[PDB]
Amino acid sequence: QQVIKDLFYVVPLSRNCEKIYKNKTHILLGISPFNSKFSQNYIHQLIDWSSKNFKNVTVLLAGDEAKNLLEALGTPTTKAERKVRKEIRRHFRFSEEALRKNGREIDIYTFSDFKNNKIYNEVYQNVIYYFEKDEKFRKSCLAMSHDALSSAAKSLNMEDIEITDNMLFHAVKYVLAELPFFLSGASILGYKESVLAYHRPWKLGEKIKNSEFYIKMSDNQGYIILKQIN
Ligand SMILES: CCCC[C@H](O)CO
Repeated sequence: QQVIKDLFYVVPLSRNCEKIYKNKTHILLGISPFNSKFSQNYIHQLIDWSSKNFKNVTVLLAGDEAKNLLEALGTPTTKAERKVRKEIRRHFRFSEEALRKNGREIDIYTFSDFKNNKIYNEVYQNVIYYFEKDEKFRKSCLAMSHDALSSAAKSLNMEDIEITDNMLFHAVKYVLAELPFFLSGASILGYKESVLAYHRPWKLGEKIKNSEFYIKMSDNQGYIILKQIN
């Protein structure tokens, strides 16, 4: 079906991201936890479209720091850990279904699956260094934390909770743990090049692409926004 091939219109972060996208080497599908967008049918659309368009497809699920999102919203730690595991198992099941249907390898990971990967750890250490040492970079990281907390609360019916600094700093551990895949996902995984794909703009990525930080995306790493249009 060519309806499936055209299921999404692609908006690249940069012209470099567009070239990586048009190379079609690899797409990494970012599945956010505690986000109403990622229903079973949406995850199916993502993988159906990706399987018809890219040579290699990988799905990225949230790792352990996803519990920090729930904690910052009040959830006690063991209930939060339990709900993360249920959320991740749900994402995995829906992702596995669609990949199996497309005759694709079940290439699904969490961002916590790479603690013995040198690329992940070195990029993570760079992210932490500049979070601590560059207030400009820290401010952008905390804004990403705000976005993740706002989206979680709305999807869990908690827009009545004010978002404080200590909430932001607790949740930003989620942001820092996922960012190495924004910056170097292809090199972490072992592909020549890759685009991380998501449905919302990445404003910190726009600043990185404007040369505003010592933090850089890898030359073989891009970011694309997927939109659906009639
Ligand atoms: C599991 C990490 C999700 C990545 C998405 O782009 C949202 O951060």
